[PDB]
Amino acid sequence: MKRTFQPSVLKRNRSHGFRARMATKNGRQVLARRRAKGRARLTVSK
Amino acid sequence: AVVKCKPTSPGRRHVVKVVNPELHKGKPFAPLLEKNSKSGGRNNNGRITTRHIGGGHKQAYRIVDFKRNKDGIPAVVERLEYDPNRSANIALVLYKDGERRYILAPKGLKAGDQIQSGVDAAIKPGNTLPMRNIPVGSTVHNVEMKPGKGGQLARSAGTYVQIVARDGAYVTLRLRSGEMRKVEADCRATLGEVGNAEHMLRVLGKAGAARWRGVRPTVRGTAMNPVDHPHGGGEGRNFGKHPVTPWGVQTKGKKTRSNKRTDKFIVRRRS
Amino acid sequence: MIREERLLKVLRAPHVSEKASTAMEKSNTIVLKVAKDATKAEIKAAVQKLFEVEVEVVNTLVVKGKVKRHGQRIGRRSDWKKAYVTLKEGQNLD
RNA sequence: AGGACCGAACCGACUAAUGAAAAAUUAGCGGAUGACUUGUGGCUGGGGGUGAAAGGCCAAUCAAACCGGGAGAUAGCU
RNA sequence: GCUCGCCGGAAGACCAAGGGUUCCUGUCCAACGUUAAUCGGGGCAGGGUGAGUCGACCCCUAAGGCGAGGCCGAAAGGCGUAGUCGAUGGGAAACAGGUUAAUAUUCCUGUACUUGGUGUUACUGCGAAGGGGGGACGGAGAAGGCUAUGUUGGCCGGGCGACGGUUGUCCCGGUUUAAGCGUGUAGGCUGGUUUUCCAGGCAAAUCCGGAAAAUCAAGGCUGAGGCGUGAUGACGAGGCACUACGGUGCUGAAGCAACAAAUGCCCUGCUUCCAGGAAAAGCCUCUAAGCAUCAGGUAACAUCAAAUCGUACCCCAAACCGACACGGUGGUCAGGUAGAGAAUACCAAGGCGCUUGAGAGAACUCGGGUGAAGGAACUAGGCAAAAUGGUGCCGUAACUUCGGGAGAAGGCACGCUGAUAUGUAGGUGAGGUCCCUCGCGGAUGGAGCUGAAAUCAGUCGAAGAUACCAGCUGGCUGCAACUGUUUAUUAAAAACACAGCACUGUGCAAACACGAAAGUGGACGUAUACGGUGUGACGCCUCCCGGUGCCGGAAGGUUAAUU
Repeated sequence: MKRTFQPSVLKRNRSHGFRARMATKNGRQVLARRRAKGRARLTVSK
Repeated sequence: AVVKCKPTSPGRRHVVKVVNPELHKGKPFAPLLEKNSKSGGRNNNGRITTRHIGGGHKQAYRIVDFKRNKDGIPAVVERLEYDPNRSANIALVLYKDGERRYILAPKGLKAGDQIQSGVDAAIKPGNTLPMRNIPVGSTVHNVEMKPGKGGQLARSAGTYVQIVARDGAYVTLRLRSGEMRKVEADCRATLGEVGNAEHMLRVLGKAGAARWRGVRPTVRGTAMNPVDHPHGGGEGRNFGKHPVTPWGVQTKGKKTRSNKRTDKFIVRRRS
Repeated sequence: MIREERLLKVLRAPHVSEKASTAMEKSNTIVLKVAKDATKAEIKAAVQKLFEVEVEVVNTLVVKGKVKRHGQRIGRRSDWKKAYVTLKEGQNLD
């Protein structure tokens, strides 16, 4: 059965990666929040 | 000519082709072509703005000349061509100076016919001249509304406009709808009827044909649930409401012209 | 023209292994560990100056670091660049 | 020629009996040059999308997704 | 190790995606592995991924994204021009053999190619953000020419049979060889060459386009395959020396022909159809500003250059998505016998026996087999099973929109052997002989090779479409015309859609829709068009305006802000 997650690296990056996040204000905010939290992996970026 | 297809399958039974042999069997004039990608009836916001558009065959855009400005140079008609972008047929013409253009093919036109734009040009089919120069009572097509703009009225397969009157700086056109309309007399117009007049006799004959013409299916409001359309819901087949668009506006009869800027030009509305 | 200083920095070590040995013996090709940033030309230059030996050609590759586990904690070894440097016929290297 | 016919791949899911499986199995079954199917990428965002329309589908979630917040909502009820 | 069994259009081989060391070696067996484990995709250590020509990067663009200014918007921000990004598409170049425990079009051996500079001598119009060409394109169909590949014969090497026969019309194996360079064929496209002029191609153009005129019927472009060379080489069945029983080193025969033949190539072709079928660069060409006897261009030749990143391994799976060593997953390769076939059966190459076994042979459950007599009596219902099942030929009703219905129904023939005919009809096609504008040419010729289908005669069996495979049929009737679509996961239908029909709106800055707006879709469309609504092929058809809507009217009554 075709399950929901069907990985594709480029797609992932474009969607969720650092640059995408940077591009918008909300993305930036998210990043900031993550930083505040103390996340080790700030984004999906490898 | 129209051709009723033999019923060798259902979905072919009710098909009627409109088969013109005089069209060019060949690749079109490639310099006048350009790309034309499909919308899916969706705007820049990405939302569907006009339902039921989608798919259909890839099509190039033939760059048709509706402005028709080669004044004084006589052109000769090379060939008639199928245009997928319109109900009419187009005609590749060749000016004496070596330029080619596509034009709407008018009714009588065929390969070898000479045509001409300009004030001086002969009042014959396919020739183009300002409506002050065109005799009253004549049938014209590809009619400009603003001088210099390009033909906007009567472009469709078997349409034409009657010049009913010329009163000073304006002329009154009897448009195909039945609307009588004032138009500046310096606006250009092509003599005769536009070509492909048996276009309306064609019958698609199956669902697939429609699809091929980029038309997705249309669901009836009454078949929906109330959350979707004003007509929706009802156990079994109900419909106890005045017909309306998907956005609640009356559909059987309610007029929607709001343009107060061009009310002056409309001599009489259609009926 | 590569700088002397740069050249010195380029070459990290000789690589000892069976394959390397074989290369040395049969094909006259030495297997070096080099700086990850070191391009082929630079490597060649280094070889020529620092080992005093004519170079035919340099093939490089990047070796990826193995992931290991020291007790409970996970940790990755570093990536590093390997270079097969083929010396010209008759060139004997100390 | 054909939204033509019989039929593998491929797409589906009418009948049947039966956790390996949070929808499968085996045996049969429908379509199979088309309104077909499929890979890659793209676009449409929550009273919003998309919908050959079943209130279907929108990350195992849908008569209004998920995450966080108002928030210790309110609970004549247990 | 020897048997046995299973897959073989896969359960084999090679990739993409995704994973990220799972690869190979040594070593260890606590845990992990549904048991044991000496084994492992487990633990620990070490090793392993080699590129000018494969892929990325790179040049070019599609959908789309971002977007200087700009337009718009309380703010945030939205849209968008110039531009700049974006492959899933276009763009230079490598093949064969050998090798590692583990890499190879990457190493080695041989033999190649490419496009850049730099320098040269030789020549002499070069030059783009511009012009033109080209690139550059659909579906279906039909062949014909080919090859991959296979079969048989020849050849070469080996064999003479654990049991009757087996020196022959006998048995086993092999019989392979690339890119490149040269040739330019089957075949496809197009008339060429020169001269003159011209409101066209944002300017110019010697280019393209258009007009004339002259003269020659062959000119050019394209093109699989073959042949030649590449190759006195490589590979080569197996023999022979050493042996850490893993292998290593030497050696090496023949290496042809015919027939069959793709869904691959010629073919981005041809024919045909309507639904009318990307873009931009590379590439070719034309000039402008310019420079002017300099640069630049093409000419060969020399030299230098091609960086960087990926390359292990899994990849229909025990390594990816499914919590698991548990269904899903795009592309490429496609041997034999039978067969229409990529179906099916048995096999090859290759890969596996599915990580608990051992007994026993109760009830009951699951999955199968057979069944006296009866044959739907079962049951809500013939549910399920049983049956039908192929090719050819004969034959086939109502009704019909004249296509259908129809594979209607129903029947007959079917193996093997011989003969017709030591193998026919056909297919292919070598020598020889003749012609010739000379070649991959044309004629004639028929050797050899291959080879159905039939008829007649015999013959075996209970049974010849013998297995696997492979329609059940007919009669009346509701609904929906039809093919389609639908509740992912209890509903596939009579529901939705549909061609068709009707009403209605909409004159273009269209109606309408998404947007505080700018704008965008509608549409680069223009009433034979577009939107909405209902109905739903085809046929025969299809009173009431009082109520509620809509349309038109505006005499009077009533009536807002305002005053």
